[PDB]
Amino acid sequence: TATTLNTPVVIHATQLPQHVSTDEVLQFLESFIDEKENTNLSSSISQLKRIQRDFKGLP
Amino acid sequence: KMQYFLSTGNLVSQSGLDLQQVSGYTVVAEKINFYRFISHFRMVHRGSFFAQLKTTT
Amino acid sequence: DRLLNSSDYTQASVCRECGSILTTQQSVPRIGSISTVCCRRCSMRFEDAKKLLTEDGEKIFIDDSQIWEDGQGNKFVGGNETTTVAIPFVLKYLDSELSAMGIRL
Amino acid sequence: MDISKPVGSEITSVDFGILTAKEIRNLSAKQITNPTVLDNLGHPVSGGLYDLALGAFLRNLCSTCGLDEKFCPGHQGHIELPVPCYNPLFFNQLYIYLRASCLFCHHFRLKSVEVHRYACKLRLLQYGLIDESYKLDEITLDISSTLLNELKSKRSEYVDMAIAKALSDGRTTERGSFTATVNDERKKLVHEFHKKLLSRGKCDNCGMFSPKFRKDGFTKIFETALNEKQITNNRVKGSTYILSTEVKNILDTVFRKEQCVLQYVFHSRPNLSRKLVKADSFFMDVLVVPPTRFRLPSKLGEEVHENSQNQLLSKVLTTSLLIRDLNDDLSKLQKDKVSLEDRRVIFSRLMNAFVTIQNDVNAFIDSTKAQKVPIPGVKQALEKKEGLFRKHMMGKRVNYAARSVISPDPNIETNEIGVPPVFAVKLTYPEPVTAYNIAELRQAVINGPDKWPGATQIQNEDGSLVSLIGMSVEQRKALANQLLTPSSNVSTHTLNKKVYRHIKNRDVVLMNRQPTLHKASMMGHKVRVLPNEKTLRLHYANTGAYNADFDGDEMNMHFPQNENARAEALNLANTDSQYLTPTSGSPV
Amino acid sequence: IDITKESHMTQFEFCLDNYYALLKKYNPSALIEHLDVESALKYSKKTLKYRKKHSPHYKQSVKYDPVLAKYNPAKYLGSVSENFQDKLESFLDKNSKLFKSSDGVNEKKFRALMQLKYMRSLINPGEAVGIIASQSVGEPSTQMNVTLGIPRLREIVMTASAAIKTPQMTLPIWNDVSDEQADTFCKSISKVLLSEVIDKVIVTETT
Amino acid sequence: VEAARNTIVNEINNVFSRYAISVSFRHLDLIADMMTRQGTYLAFNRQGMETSTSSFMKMSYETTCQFLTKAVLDNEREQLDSPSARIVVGKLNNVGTGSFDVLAKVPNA
Amino acid sequence: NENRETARFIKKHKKQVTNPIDEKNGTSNCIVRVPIALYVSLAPMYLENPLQGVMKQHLNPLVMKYNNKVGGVVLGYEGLKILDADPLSKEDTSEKLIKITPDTPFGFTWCHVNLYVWQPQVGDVLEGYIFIQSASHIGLLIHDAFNASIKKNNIPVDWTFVHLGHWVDSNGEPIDGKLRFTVRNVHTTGRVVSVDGTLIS
Amino acid sequence: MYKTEKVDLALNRNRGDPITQHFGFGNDEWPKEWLEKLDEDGLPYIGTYVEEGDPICAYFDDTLNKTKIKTYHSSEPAYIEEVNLIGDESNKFQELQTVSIKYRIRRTPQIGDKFSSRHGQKGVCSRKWPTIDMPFSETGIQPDIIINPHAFPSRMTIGMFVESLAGKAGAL
Amino acid sequence: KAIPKDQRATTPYMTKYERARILGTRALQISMNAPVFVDLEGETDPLRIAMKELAEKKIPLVIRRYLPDGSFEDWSVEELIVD
RNA sequence: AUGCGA
Ligand SMILES: [Zn+2]
Ligand SMILES: [Zn+2]
Ligand SMILES: [Zn+2]
Repeated sequence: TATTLNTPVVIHATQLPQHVSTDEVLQFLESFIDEKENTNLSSSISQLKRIQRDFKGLP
Repeated sequence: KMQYFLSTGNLVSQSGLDLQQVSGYTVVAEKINFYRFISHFRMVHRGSFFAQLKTTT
Repeated sequence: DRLLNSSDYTQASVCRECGSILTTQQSVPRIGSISTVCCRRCSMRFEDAKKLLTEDGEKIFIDDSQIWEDGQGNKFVGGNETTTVAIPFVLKYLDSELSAMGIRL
Repeated sequence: MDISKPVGSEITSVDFGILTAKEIRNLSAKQITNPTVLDNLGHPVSGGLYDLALGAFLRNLCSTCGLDEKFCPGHQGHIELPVPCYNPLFFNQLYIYLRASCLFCHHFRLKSVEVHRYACKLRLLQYGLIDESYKLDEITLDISSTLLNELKSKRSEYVDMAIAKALSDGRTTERGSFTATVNDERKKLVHEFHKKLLSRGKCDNCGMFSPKFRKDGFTKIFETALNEKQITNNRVKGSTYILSTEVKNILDTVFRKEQCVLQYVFHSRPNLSRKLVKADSFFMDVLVVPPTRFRLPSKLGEEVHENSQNQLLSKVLTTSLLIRDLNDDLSKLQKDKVSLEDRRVIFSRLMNAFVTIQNDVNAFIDSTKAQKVPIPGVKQALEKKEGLFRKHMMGKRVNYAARSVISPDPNIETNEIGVPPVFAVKLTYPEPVTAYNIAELRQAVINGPDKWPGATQIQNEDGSLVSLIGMSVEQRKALANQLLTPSSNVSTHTLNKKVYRHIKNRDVVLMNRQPTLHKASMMGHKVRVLPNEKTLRLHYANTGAYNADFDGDEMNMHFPQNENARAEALNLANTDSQYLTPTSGSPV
Repeated sequence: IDITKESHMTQFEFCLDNYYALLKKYNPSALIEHLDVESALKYSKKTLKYRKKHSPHYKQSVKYDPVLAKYNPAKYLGSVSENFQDKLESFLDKNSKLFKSSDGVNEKKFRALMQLKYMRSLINPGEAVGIIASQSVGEPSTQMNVTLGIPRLREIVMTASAAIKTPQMTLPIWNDVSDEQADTFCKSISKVLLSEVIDKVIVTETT
Repeated sequence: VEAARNTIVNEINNVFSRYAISVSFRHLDLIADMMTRQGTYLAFNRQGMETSTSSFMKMSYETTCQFLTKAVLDNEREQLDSPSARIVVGKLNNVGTGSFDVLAKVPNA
Repeated sequence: NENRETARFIKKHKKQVTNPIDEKNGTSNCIVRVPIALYVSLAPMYLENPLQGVMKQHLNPLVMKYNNKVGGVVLGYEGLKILDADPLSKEDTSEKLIKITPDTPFGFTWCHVNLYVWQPQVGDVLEGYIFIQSASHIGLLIHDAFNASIKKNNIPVDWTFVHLGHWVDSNGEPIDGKLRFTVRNVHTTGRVVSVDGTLIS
Repeated sequence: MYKTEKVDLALNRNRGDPITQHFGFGNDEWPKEWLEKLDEDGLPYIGTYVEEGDPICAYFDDTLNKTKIKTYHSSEPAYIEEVNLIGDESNKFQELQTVSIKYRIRRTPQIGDKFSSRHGQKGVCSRKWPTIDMPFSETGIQPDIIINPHAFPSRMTIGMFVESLAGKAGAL
Repeated sequence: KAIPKDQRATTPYMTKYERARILGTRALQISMNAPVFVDLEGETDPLRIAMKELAEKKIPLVIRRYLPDGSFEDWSVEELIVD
C-alpha cells in the first residue's frame, strides 16, 4: 500500500477526538469485528479480538 | 592552416580578402554520380551574403 | 496524450505547503526506517528547532549528510512533464519561483 | 503514462515570485565554494560543482539522498556571492527606482499626498474597480498637514467604501479581480506613475537636489555632480561611481519608507501573504546551484566537453575567490597601515574585480550582457527560435510514432491506413486483460513479438515489466496461462495485468503530414496492416486534404496509447468528420 | 451556425426533393418532448410583424432584438437569424406553386423541418473556433493601386499599422452629381505642388 | 470602433475576394471582434499580446524574458487558462473534450 | 516581527489531547474516537460497491496500523460517508456522484469517517503481561496487542536479578504477570510500533 | 550501396603508453561463435554476411583483460567488401590500430523507391505489379514501367512523349 | 456553483465532444473491469462495448457542463439527446 | 550549423 490506488491522498480531522468509554470501545469492537468476520487483515482482526479479550478481562 | 581552412571553408585573414563572407567557400565533391562530379566544377555561386537577402532581384 | 503521456510524463514531488516541485527529496532510511518523502523547505534544522524554547516523534528525517530535519513530511506527487522540472533549473537561478498550487492544504 | 497509476493532486495555478537568500540557504543542499570541478584527475571535487550532494554521479550515490543517477532526482545547491550585485532581469527596474528616489530624505520626489493618491488608484485596480478608480480623481478641496491628512483620510475613506460596496455586491472578492481590461488599466496607470516618478528633477517632499544617475549599461551606476546653484540651494534648503552594495543599502531604506504604496505597486492583485517589499529582490546576495542532473557534460558521439554552465559558474567562483583574496588583503591590511597607499592597486582590484564579477554573473545570465562565440547562458538557453518553451514545451518529440514515405492504394477504405508489418510488429497498445479479451491476448502473447497480433511485452499489476523480446514459444506459452492469475497483494488487487499488443486492424491512428497548415491535414485513420509493404499506404481521396503527393512525400504516423485518445481519434479527428473544411465548407 | 453544416441550410429546393429522407434523419417526434416549439415561434410572429413594419437604417423602430438574442437557439425551435428566416419564408411564398405540385408537404411541416435542420446545424458547445478561424485565414493565404495578398494581410492582422502604405478613402458621389462635375471635383481636391507648375528655373549667381 | 471593425472585415474580405477565395464571414468577423476587444485596433503581435492575461502565453510567444520580468515584478499568478500555458504544466486542455468534466452515478446500496 | 514564526511553531506543533488515567487507577484513555476527512481513490472494479470499495482499498489496510496524522494505531472505523459531488440531492440518495480524473478511469472522492485510534503519550501509566525477561529489558504486551519493553537502564537498579534468568523486584520477590509503568516513548519509525516504557518514574 | 567505416584505436589514443588494444583475443572466455564472423586475426572474413549485432572486429586491451569487439549497428544486413589495414603515416604503430572496413548493402528496387525520367517527372514505385497482371501488347510484351497519363497535362513534359516515340523507332 | 436541476439551461443535445469523452472514459472503465451492464454479445473491443452501452443509455455517467463563470450543470446520459 | 528531400 504505497500509492493513490491504495493510500489516501489526504486525511484531516474535523473535531478534537472524543474519549470513548470502555463500554463504547467494547461495543465498537464487537460491532466492527462481528460485522467484518461475517485477506491478511483478518490476522490483525484476530489481534483486535485479543484486545476484545483484554478489554473483557482475561487473555 | 591551409588544410584546416580547406577542410572547413572558414577563410579568415587580417584583410578579409575583400570578400563578403567568411564561410562556405569549399564544397564536398560528392561523387555519388558522375553528373554531380562534373557539375561541381561548372557550378558558380553568387555567394552566401546574397543568399541572406530577402529580395529576389 | 501526444505532447505529454507519450513524451516526458513524470509523476514528480511537490510540497503541498510551499508550492514547489524542486525542494522535494527522498529522506534517508534506517535499519528500522523506510524511505520517506520530505520537502527541504518545509523542514527545520535540528540545530535550531526553537530547541532553546522547546517533539512530535515522527518529524525527524535524515539527509545523506546525516543531517536531522523536523517537518518536511507534507509533500505529494503530481503528474507533470519533466521539462517542467527543467524550468526550476533555469528559473530558480533567475531568482523567481513557481508556486505550484494543488488540492487545498 | 499508466492508467494503473492515478494522481489526484493536480496543479491548479502557478504563482511567480522572487526567491530570498535565506530561503535558498535553508533549502540549499550545499554551499559550493570550490571553483574546482573534478579531482584526482577523475573524481568529483569535494564541495565543488560536482559534489554528490547535487545528485548522483559516476555510480557515486547522490550525497543528499543516496540515490543512483537513475533514481536521484537531484538537489539544488547555492553560492554565497561575495558582494550583492544586481539582478540583470530587474536591472532596468531597480535603475528606475534609483532615479526615482531622493538622496537627502530617502523619499520619492513626487508629492507624498500625490503618491498616496497613486496607492489609492492601484488599490482600486487590484479589485479592478475601474469606475471608482477614475471617480477617485474628483475628490478635491501651502497645504496644511491637516489638509493633506484630510486628503489621505478622504481617499482611504473612498477605498474603504468602494471596497465595502464591491465585496457586498460580490462585484469582486478577497482574491482580487483580474481581466484583460484590468491588466491594461494597470499597465497604463503604472506607466503614467513611472512618468510622474521620473518627472521630478529635484525632490518635493524634502526639496533636495538629487544627483543625476548614469549607468555603464549593465554593471555600474555613477552619481553625477550637482551645480553650486543647486548645492547652495540645498544648503539654503539645509561621474561618481557607486557600488551595488551602496545601492542596496539605499534602496533597502527607500523601499521600506515607501512600503505603503509599493505594497500595491508591486502587486497587481492583493498581497494576501502580507509580504514586505524588500530591495534585496533586485540584487543577488547569493547564487543557487542547479541540480547536477541538468549539468551533465556535452558528449557528442565520443567527445566529452565540459558544460558551459560549469564554465561560467566556475568563473563566478574564481572571481569571487579573488575578491575573497582582497578580503584576505583586508585581514592582511586594515590593522592600520596608516600611509601604505600600496592598497591603491588592491583598490584597482576592488573596482576591476567587482565590475568583473558583476559582469560575469551577467554573462552567465545573458551572454549579450558581458564583455567570440561565448557559451550561452540561461537567457539564451530559454529564448529565440528554441526558447526551451518552443523547442521542448510547445512541441516535443513523441514515442509510439513512425515516419515513412507514403504509397497509394485504392483497395483500402478511404478511412484506413496501410501499415507495413515492420510497424505492425513494432507498435504496441497497452491492453488491460479481462475475461472478454483473455483469448485474444493469450494468443497474441503466444505469437510473441516476432509475429502478427502477438504482443511484445507484459506489464504486471505489481508494476514490473516482462519483455518478450527474447522469450521462447515455451516461455510465452507459460505466460499465456498466467495472464489471468488471481490477486496477490492488497496493494495490487484492484488492477489487472497489461499486455503490450502489436498494433492491429482494430486500432485508430493519427496521421499527420507536415503542412499541418490546417487541422484537416492531421486526421485519424483506421489501421489496416498490409503484408509485404514497407511504406505507409494511403487512399487517394485524402491527398487533397493533406496536400500530399506520392512524388516522395513523407508522413508521420502517431499511435495513441489511451482509450480517450482512441475514442477521440475515431469520433472527432476521424477522416469522415473532415469531409468539409471549416474555411468554406466545400468538400476537400 | 457551423460552417460544416451550413452548406445546404439555405438550399431549400434540394431539401424538398429529398424531404422524406431528411424527415427520416431529423425525425422530430423523438425530440419534440425535450424542447419548446412555440415560444421562439411566437416571438418570430410578433417580431416578424415589427420587422415587416420596419422593413431608414438609423431611424427604424428599435425595440425588438432578434430572436437569437432572446432565446437559446438550441432549445426553442425557431430561434433563427432574421436573414435565414426571411429567406425561408420568401422561398415558401415564391414556391407556393411548387407547393401546389407536391404529394402533400406543406410550408408548416416543411418550415418545421428547416427550423429543425437549423437547430441541428448549430455549433457545438466547446468548439475550437478560434484555432479553426486562424487556420481558415492562414491556410488559404498560402495560395497567394493598393497593397494586396500577404503584405496586405500582414499590414492588417499582424501589425494593425496606423500607417497604411496606400491609405485610401472612397467617396460616393450623389446620383445628381454629373460626371463632368465629378472630374471638376477630382481636380478640385487633388494636391498641386509648386514644382508641378514650374517649367524652367534660371539662377544667375553674380558676385 | 464599430466602423473600424466593419472596415477590417470588409478589407480582409476584399483581400481574399481578390484571389477568388471563399472564406466564411464568421472567421473574419471573429478575428475583427478579437482585434477590437479593447475598443481599439489591437494588433496580434507581442504589443497586443502584452494586455492578455495569461503570462505563460506571453512567455511562449516572444520576448520570453521580457514577459517573464514583467510577470515576476507583478508577483503575478497564472490562473492557468491559456491552452499553451496549460500545456506547459501538463494539464488537460480546456478546449473541446476538456471543456467539461465527467462524473459517475454509483449505487449506494 | 519575529513572533509570527514562533506562533507557527507552537500553534503548528501543538498536541490535541493528554489521555488521562481512567479513574486514575487504570490506563490512559489513549484510545480515542476522532472524526476525520480523508481523500481516497475509488477503482472502477468497486463501482458497484463504492463504500465497500473505499473500505477494502484504503480503510482495511489502516486497521491495526499506525497513522502519523491520527497519532496512533487505527483501532477501527465508524460511519463512513462519501461526500456527494452534487448539491440539490438532499443527503439520502440512491446513488452518489464522484469526479473522475480527466486522464484515467479511476475516481477520487472525499470521505468522512470516525477513527478509533490508540493515542498514547509520555507519562501514561500502563500495565502489561510480561512477555520476556532479558538482562536488559522486560517484554510486556498491552491489551494483548501492543508490544512493550522496559530496558534495564530505564528500570531502577533497586530491581533484582534471579538467574535469561529472571528479574526480582525491589521489594524482594520476583516479578510476575503484569507491570505498571510510565510511558517514556513510542517508537513507530520501524516496521511496527514499539512503546518505550519506564519503571523509574 | 557501399558504406565505408574507419575502426580506429587511437582516434583519441595517447602515444606509446595508451596502446594495448590488439585485434584478436586473449581470455578464451569469449563466445567462440564470434569466429563465425571474425577470422582468428580479429578481422571479419571478407565476404561475410553481417546483420546488426554481429561483430565487425575483435581486439584485446590488457587493462581490461577482456576480449572486446566493435559491433555493427544498422537497420539492414551488409557484406564485407574490403578490409584494409592501415599502418600508414605512422612512425611505427606496428600494432595495426587503424582498419578500414567497407560494407556492401544491396538495394533492390522496392515500393517507395524513387524513379525519374530524363524529364524531371519523378515518382515512387507504388507496387511491383505481377507480370501476368500487367497489360500485354499484341507484340507479346508487357511494359517495364507504366506512367499515369494525367501527369503530363500539368507538367507539359511532351519531350518525354517524343523520347518514347524516338526510343521506340530507334530500337526497332 | 450548483446550477439547480430545475434551472439547467443548456443544449438538450449531446455534443460530439461530449459523446467522444463519454465513450472514451466509459470504454476505459469497462477495459479496467468496470461492471458491464449489457450483453457483451461477443465483442472484444472495449470501445465498441461502450458504444453499445451508449446505444442502450445504460452508461452510468454524468456530464458536468462548465460555464465560464464556474457554474455547472450535471446532466445524465439518460436525458441528453445522444444524437 | 551546410547542403538537401517533401
Ligand atoms: Zn515545502
Ligand atoms: Zn539526491
Ligand atoms: Zn526627498
